Amino acid sequence: VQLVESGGGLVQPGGSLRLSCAASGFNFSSSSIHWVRQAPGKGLEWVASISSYYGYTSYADSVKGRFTISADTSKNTAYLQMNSLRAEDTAVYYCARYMDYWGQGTLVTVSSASTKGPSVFPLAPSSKSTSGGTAALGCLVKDYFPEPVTVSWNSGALTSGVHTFPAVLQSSGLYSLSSVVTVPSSSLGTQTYICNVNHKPSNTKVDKKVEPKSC
Amino acid sequence: ACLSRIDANLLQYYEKPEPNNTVDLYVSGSEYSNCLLLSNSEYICYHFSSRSTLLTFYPLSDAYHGKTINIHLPNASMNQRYTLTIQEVEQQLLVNVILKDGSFLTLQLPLSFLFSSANTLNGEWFHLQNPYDFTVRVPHFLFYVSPQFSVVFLEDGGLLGLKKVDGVHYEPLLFNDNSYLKSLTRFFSRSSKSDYDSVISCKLFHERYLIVLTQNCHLKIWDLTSFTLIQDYDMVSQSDSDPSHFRKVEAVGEYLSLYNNTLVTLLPLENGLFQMGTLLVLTYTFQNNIPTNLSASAIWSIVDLVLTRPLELNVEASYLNLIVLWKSGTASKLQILNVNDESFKNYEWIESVNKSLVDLQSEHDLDIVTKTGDVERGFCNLKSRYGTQIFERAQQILSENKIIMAHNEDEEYLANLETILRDVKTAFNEASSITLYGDEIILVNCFQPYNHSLYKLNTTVENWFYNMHSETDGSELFKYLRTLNGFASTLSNDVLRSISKKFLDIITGELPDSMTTVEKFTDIFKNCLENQFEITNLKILFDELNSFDIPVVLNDLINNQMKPGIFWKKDFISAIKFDGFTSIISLESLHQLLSIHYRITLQVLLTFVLFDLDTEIFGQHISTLLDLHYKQFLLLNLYRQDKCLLAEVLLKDSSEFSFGVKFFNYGQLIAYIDSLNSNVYNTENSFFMTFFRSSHKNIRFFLENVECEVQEFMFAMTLFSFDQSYEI
Amino acid sequence: DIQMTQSPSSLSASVGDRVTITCRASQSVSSAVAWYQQKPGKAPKLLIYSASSLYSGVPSRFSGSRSGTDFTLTISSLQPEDFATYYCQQITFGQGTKVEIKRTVAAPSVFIFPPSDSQLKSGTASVVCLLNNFYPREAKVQWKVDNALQSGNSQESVTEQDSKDSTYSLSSTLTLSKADYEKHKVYACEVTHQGLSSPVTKSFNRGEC
Repeated sequence: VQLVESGGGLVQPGGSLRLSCAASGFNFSSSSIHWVRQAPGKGLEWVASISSYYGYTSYADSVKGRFTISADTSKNTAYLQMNSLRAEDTAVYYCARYMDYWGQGTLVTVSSASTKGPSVFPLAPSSKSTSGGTAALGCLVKDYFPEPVTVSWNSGALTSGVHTFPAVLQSSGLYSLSSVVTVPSSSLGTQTYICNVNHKPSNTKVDKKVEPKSC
Repeated sequence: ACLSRIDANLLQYYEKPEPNNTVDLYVSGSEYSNCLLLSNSEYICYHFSSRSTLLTFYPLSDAYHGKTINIHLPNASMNQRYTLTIQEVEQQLLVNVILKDGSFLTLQLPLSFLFSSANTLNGEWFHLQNPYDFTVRVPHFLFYVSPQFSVVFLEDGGLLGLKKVDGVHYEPLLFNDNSYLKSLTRFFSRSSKSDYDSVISCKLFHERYLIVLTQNCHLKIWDLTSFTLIQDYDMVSQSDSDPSHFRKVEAVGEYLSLYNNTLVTLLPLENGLFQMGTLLVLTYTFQNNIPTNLSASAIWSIVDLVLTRPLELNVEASYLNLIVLWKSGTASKLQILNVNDESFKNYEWIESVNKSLVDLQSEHDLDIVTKTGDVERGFCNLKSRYGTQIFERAQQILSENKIIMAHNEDEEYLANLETILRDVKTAFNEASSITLYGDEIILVNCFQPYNHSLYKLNTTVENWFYNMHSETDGSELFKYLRTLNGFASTLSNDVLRSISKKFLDIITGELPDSMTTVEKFTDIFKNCLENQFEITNLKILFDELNSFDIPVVLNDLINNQMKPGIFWKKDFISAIKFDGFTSIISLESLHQLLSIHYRITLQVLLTFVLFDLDTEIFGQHISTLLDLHYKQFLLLNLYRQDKCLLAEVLLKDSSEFSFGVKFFNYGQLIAYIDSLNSNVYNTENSFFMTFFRSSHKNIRFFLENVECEVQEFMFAMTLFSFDQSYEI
Repeated sequence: DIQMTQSPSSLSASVGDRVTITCRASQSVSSAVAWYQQKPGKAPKLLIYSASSLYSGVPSRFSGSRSGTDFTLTISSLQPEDFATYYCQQITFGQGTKVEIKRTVAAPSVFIFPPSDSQLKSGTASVVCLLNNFYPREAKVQWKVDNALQSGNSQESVTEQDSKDSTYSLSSTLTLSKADYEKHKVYACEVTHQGLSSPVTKSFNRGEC
C-alpha cells in the first residue's frame, strides 16, 4: 500500500505545475482521491477531491477556476493541474485516499530569483565568557536561495550542545539561518571548533573556524 | 451487506415509559438479556441486572399492557448469569441460581402468573438450599441438563453433579477426576491461581453426552451414563501451532453451539478461528478451521453465536448457516457465515448494516423530511424520534449534570440533548444475546429492557441502497441508480428540500395545473438548482446517463421494483391479539423501505428536471413518480409526527388484519411490509386525520401538502384552532 | 464554510497524565468528525473516525467522544512519544492542538552578539540575541537602542523541543542599516520569562571590544 507524489518544486508565479499521485495496494477505481495542502507553519487545507468511481470532482473556493483534479484508473494515477500559481499557493501538498492512506507529500515553492550560495560569518564567543562557565559560539549562514543548508561541527564529531535553527526568510527573498554550540569557557583557548556549511543547490561548502576576536 | 438493522423500543407508541402493571417479588436489567419461547407460542424476555441482584421478565408481544415482573435477590449470583439457568419444565418457568454465599436458589413461576393480571403469587415460588460447600471450591458455571439433573463447573477445574430426588432437594453426584494430578509436574500447582483449565462453554448432545470447552481450548467430552471422561481433544495442535501467543480464554462465554451433529468452536487467534467438526457414533472429527474477516486490529468480542438451518440468501450454494454477533464497546457487528457444502471448506461471509436507517440518516445528515425551524419543533422532533424512555432518561442525565434549560429558545441546550439522546439510545441498544424469533428471524436482545434489534433480510432495492459504494457488478438498474446518487450526493440538504417541496407543489397546484410540465421543471430549475451545483458533475451525470437505456430501466424500477404486487392474500398470519412487537417492527421496516424509495424517486425526478427528456414520452412515468414521491413524503411525515397514530390507522386499514399480523420467516415479513407499501401507494390518511382531530404545527405543512373540499375544511379549522381561516 | 475551533491551541502535560482536546464546530456538523495526529515533518495519521470509532492499529489510550457540537479527543495516559499536533476534521480542519511533554520552568541563558566587521562591510548591521535552553516556550524579547524601544525591525525563531531535557532555545535578530547602526551607542536585548525573577538585559556599546 502506497501513494507516490511527483512533480512539484520551484515555479515562477502565474506559472503552472502538474502533480502526480501514483497509487497502489488498494482498489483505486472505487476510492476517492483528495489533495490536501499545508503552508509553512500553518494547518491542513483541503483543496480538491475526485471520485474515481464516477469522475465527480470538487474544489475549495481558494483554488476554484485555477486547479483541475483528474484521474486515470487504468494506471492507478491521479493528477492535480495547477495554473496561475500564487505565493499564497506555496506549501507542501499531500494526496490522500478515502483519509487512511497518505502521500509522502511534495513541496511547491512559488516565487522567483536565482540560486545563491550563502555567506558564512562567525558568531564569536564573548570575551566576557564566565570563568569556568559555559560559552556559546556559532556561525551565521546568510543570504542563500533556495533551501536547504546543512551545518555540522568538527566534521560531525561534535553533536552535543549543538542547535541548528530553522531558516528565516528575509524581505530580500533570501534565507538566513544560525547554528550554535555551547562549550566550556576554559576550552576557548585550547580547543578548535569548526563549523561546516553545505549548500548543495550551488555546490558550495564552507569550513569556518570560530574563535575569540582579538583587540 | 444483505441484512439491515430495525430497532424496536416496545414502549415507543406510549407516553408512559413504564408499563402500569409492574410487580415486585422479593426473596428472603442491564448486564444480560435473552428471550425464551414457551408452550403458548409466546416469547418471554428476561434481564439480569448489572449487580446480578435483580431478574426481570416481560412478554415480548405485549410489553406495555402485559405484566413485567421484578424478582429481587438477597444477594448476587456467584458468577453472573453464568451461574443462572432458566427452562420451562411443566407450565412453569424453573429458574435456578447459585448465589455468592453458596446457596442454591430455586424459582418456580407459573406460566399463568407470567401472563395473568395478578400482583400476588401463591405457594412456594422459591426454595433456598445448601447442598454443597462452595466456600472452599468456588463454582462459576451452571449448566441445565434436565428437570432433575444438572451439572456445576468449578473454577479449579472440577465438575459437580446435581441430582434431584424429590421435588426440591438436590444432591452432589461427583465425577471421577484425575486431571488435577498434573500438579505432580513442575509446571503446575494445585495452589496456583493460574494453571486452572476451567470450562468456558458447554453443550448437551443427545441428552447423554456433555461437550465441554476449556480455557486452554481443550474439547473434553463426558458420558453422563458412565460419568466418565470419554474424549479429550486439543483443538489447537491441528492448525499452525503458534508458540508466540494463544490467548487462553479468561472468562465464560459463547464459544460453541451445535445444530444436529455438527459442532462449531470459537478459538482465539487474533480473535479469529471458527473450527467445525462433526459428532458421531462418541467421536468428534475435524473438518476445517474457518478464520474470520475482521480488521481494525481485530478487537471484537463474541456475544453470541447460533448454528442453524440455512437462510434465504443471495447465494443458493448453502448447506448451513452460522449467525455470529460481535461487540466492541457499545458498537455491535452481525455476520452470517454460510457454508456451501458438507465439506466445511467452501464458505462465504455475509455482513450486515449495524446501524438502523434512522440513525444513519441522523449521523450523515441525509434526513430531508424532518421539519426544521423552532427550538420546540426540535423538541417534538427528538421526543417523537427517540421515545419517552430514552428522552426522559436523557433529561434525567441532563439535570444530574446540572444542565438546565435557560429559556424557550435555548439552542445550546438542544445541542446537548441531541448527543445525550444518541448516547442513551446507543447504551440501551448494547447487544447481549441472539434469539431466533419464529423459524429463522434474527433477533438481538439489548441491555436495556424493552429494547430489541431485529436484523432483516434486505430486498433487492434495499441491497442497492445499502451497497452504492461497494457492489462491483450490479444490474443496469443498480448502475443507473448509483450514478444518480453519484450526482445527487454532491447537492446539499436545503436544495434537495426545496426541490422536494416543488414536487409537492406540482401536485398541490401551487405550481398551477395551467403550466406545462416543461414550464414547471424550468421554474424548479431556476429557483432551486441554478448556480447550486458543479457543472463538472453535470457533465459526468450526462455521460454516465447516455450509456443507459432509460425507458427500460425506468420501467423495471417503477412497474416491478417499486410498485408492489396485487395480492390474492398470501398468508400474513392474522393476529388474534394486538402484537406490539410485530407492530413496531412492521412500521419501522415500512419506514425504511419508503425512505429508500423516497430518495430514489427524488433522484430520478431530479434527472427529469435537469435534462431535455421528452415530456410527452415520459409523461406517464413523470406523473407516476410525482404521485409516488408525494405519497412517500406524506407517509414519512406522519411517521415522525405520531408513530402510534400512524400504526393505528395503518393496521385498522386492513380489515381482516385489523389486530395485526404474525410472521415466522423472512418471506412472510417482506411480503407483509410490501403489502403495507401497496396500501400506501393505492383510507389511511382519512382515519389518521380523523383520529388526530378527535400534532398541530404538523398538519399545516400537511394541510398544504397532504391536503391536495375536505382539505379546505381541515385547513379552515386547524387554522381557526384567524383571517386565513375565515377567508378559506 | 464550516469553522472548527480547537481548545486549547497549545497544551502541555506529564507522562501518565490524562489529556483532553476539544473541538467546536461553527455550525452543527453531525458525527462526521475525525481526529488525526501529526508529527513534525510527516503526514497526518488517522486516529479516530465517525467521532468515536478507533482507527485500525491505534493504541487504545486514544479515544473520541461527542457532546452536542463539542468533540473530544482523550489520551487516557500520555506517553513521551505522543508529542504532536492533533487535528479535528469535519472538508475543513481544526487550527490544531499542539502538545508536548510538560516539564519544570527553566530560565534561559542570554547572549548578545554585535554585527561582525564583515557584515558592516556590506551596508547592513544585524544584532543577535540568544536565549538558550528554557521552558516554557513563551519568552519575550525587547530590543532597546540607546534605551529607545524598537518595533517592526526585528524577527525571531525557536528550536523544536530538546529530545532529552525538553527545553527550547530562541534567536532574535534586530536589523538596521549601517548608517542607523552608526547613529547609536548602546545596543541591548531585554528578556522576560517565567523562570526569570526579573527581566534580564544584555548589552554592548558600539565599537568598544
